[PDB]
Amino acid sequence: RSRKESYSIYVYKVLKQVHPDTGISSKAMGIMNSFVNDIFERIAGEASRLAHYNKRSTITSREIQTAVRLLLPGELAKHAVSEGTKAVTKYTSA
Amino acid sequence: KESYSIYVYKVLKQVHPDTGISSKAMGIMNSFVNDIFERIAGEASRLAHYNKRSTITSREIQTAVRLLLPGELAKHAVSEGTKAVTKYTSA
Amino acid sequence: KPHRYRPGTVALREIRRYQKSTELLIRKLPFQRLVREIAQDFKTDLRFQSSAVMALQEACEAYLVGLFEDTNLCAIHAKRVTIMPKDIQLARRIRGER
Amino acid sequence: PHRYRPGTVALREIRRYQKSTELLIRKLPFQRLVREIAQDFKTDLRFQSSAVMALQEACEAYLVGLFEDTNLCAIHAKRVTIMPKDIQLARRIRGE
Amino acid sequence: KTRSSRAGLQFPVGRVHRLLRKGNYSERVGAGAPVYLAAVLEYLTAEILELAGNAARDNKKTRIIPRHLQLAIRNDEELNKLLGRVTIAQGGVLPNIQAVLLPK
Amino acid sequence: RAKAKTRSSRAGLQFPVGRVHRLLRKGNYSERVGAGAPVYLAAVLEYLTAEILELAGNAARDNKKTRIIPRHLQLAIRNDEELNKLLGRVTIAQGGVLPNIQAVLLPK
Amino acid sequence: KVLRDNIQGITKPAIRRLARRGGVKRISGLIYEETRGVLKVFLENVIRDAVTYTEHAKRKTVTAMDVVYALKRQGRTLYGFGG
Amino acid sequence: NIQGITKPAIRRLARRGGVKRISGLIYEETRGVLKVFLENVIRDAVTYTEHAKRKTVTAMDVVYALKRQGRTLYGFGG
Repeated sequence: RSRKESYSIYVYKVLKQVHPDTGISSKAMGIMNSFVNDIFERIAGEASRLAHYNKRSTITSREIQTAVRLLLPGELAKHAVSEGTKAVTKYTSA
Repeated sequence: KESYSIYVYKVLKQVHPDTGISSKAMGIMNSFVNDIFERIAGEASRLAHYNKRSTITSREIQTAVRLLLPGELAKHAVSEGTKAVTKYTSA
Repeated sequence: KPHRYRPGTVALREIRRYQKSTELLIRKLPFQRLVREIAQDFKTDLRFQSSAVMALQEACEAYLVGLFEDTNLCAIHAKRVTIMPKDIQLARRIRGER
Repeated sequence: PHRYRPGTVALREIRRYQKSTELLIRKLPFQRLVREIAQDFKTDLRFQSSAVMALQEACEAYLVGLFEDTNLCAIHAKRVTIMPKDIQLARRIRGE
Repeated sequence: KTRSSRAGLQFPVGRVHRLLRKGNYSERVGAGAPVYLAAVLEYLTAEILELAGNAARDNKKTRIIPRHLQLAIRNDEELNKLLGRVTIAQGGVLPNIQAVLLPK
Repeated sequence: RAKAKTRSSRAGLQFPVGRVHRLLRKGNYSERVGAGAPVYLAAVLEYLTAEILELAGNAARDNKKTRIIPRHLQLAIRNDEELNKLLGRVTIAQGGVLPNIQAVLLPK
Repeated sequence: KVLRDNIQGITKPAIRRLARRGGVKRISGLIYEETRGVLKVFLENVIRDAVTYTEHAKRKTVTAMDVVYALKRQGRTLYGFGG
Repeated sequence: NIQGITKPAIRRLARRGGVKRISGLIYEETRGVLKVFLENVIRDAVTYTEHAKRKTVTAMDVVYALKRQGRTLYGFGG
């Protein structure tokens, strides 16, 4: 009747990318759904507060980059920032 | 820019008619009013968003106050809010 | 002649067993009745989805486990092995819950 | 000569400092420390004076809270003198 | 003929409504929400300032300085719970020494 | 009329850029959402999921099971320092705890 | 039926098992009342917020999402029940 | 310059907290703790500043760096 949206299949595809021969139960899928939503809410909320401090009114990529710098601690910061920059560059070149 | 200095001063005169308040304490009270306002508005936002609604009526503010404020402060503040809204609406 | 472990070994066997498993440790019905009893103090005639009570129980068990880990650290700090009510009160007071 | 038994001067200092509120770290050493630490992230940073004031207030309040919790730990273990193990336990329990 | 005058409040209802609109807290802001919010803010400020005025007269001064606010905040259970993580500039601490440290 | 290809295909991402943009627009995080922000955000989410899933898969391999279960996710999260710091407070349902006994408890 | 004095439902061996999970080896005898008190306080704190959220939406059922949100407010996020 | 946090200063800070007797290894431990905390505040302050394309670390940036970690600071707002 009423559709429900979740990141189940995308998590599955990423899992196949990293480990070609491993399945994952339903409850682990529930945890990964909730985790992806949690991280997304943290990052977007932080970017919103940041873009509101500077009296701007638009979440450009720069805000997401700074929010990822703030939230993710340590090596994850550098790796995630590199991934973001690579994705944006490959997106814009086409 | 804009702050709540004169309003805090008026309230202070209303409760303690013969007391003054220095500059730094006024700055602290400005920050405190902004802080509580941000907490309450944020809770109203989250709450109106959970129910898939879109409008921060008085009800959302009432529930957000019930959540953040602990103990008898909640009951007193809720009484104040309901009385103030009623007086505004009927007049 | 009878088999009877020295006091201390059965505790370690239980510690290994309960750190290797994941099932819930509080019986379901007593906890459900406790939850309903507490809820009736605020508004009467409330109904609880079963998943909601399960989530509440998971949160309570995780909280108590964390509390006992920190309390055990406090007790070992005092060069003891027993945990005592003052240990729990200190752990909570440092955590900022009181 | 006249000389207090150890412990009483500690109590007089305790009451004197819990009565007043001025800063307890000399300003210039702290300012140079702040600049030294920031020198590794951005090279040409100029701090507003009030920014360094706020940094110092936050650091003092954090350390005072830390020593409060450490003192609770120390009294717990039937001692009166705090030790690095006390501070390490307090920080471990607090969540760091 | 101001909304704050209508509701018998002291805080500005108009500025609070403007803040709710400008902060992106929701798409639409109801009419009674700013009034309720201003009333709540007024009550909380009145509570803090009444406690601080009492604590100021309790040590023979007629002006409030942040030490007084720290005393009023930390000496009341509910307000202390509300502001549990907040550091007040120029505050000091509540005078409190453990019983074991006291001699005899 | 052209052969439309999904933005996730353009950006070389698995995560759905359209869905992330839709969430940003409907979540009232800001008035206007840039075109690069959803792409960047989807990339970061994909990287974090890949990290956790790789570690969990390794931990599941270590105890000879061939399917990831919440105990494995708990073991992967708690055994990596940086992931532990990011997810310090979060309580995992059906998660258990790390096998760990204080030394002083064990007999001398 | 009016439900009273169910706090005894948290049996003593249940608290024993809980501590055994946490790495505790020797438990005092007064731990039991103290732990029951702590658990009672925590449950009151969670259920107050859950009931508040529920009353706000004008419902008489405390869904799992209300409890997940009430926990999310107190700084203990719960993964796995969000749906 | 971390040796700038003079031993009498740490003694005074402890005196405020209700401490009565201080060990000797405490001073190095406190300097380490202060170094860590100052790093974790200044990192966020500098990140906020680098974002707004400024070379001056204003006061609001430090207040926000604290406000993220849960230690709200009043009095400089701002």
